Amino acid sequence: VVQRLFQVKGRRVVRATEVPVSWESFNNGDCFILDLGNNIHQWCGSNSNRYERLKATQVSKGIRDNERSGRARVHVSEEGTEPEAMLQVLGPKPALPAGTEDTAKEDAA
Ligand SMILES: [Ca+2]
Repeated sequence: VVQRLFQVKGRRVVRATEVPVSWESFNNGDCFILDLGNNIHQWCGSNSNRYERLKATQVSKGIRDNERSGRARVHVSEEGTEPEAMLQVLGPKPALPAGTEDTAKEDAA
């Protein structure tokens, strides 16, 4: 059973990092990829930036094309439009926190 969650965060340096499969991983300032195998859920918070939304597409389509040999379908959603399939895995959505600053220019990135 494939269930993975990626946090997609940054501005000039955007990274996708695997995090625990939980609503507690989400915030409204980043994008998240909930990978369910033959379906990949691309979710972006209201305060996600354009570079995160772009990279979320690259990651979801890269899983689809490179890991799943094109077989999977990517579905785009946002807060309040989550597909039933997402809620079946994560449970009902709680109130979500804000993100943190994306730029960390002096820190190893
Ligand atoms: Ca962000």
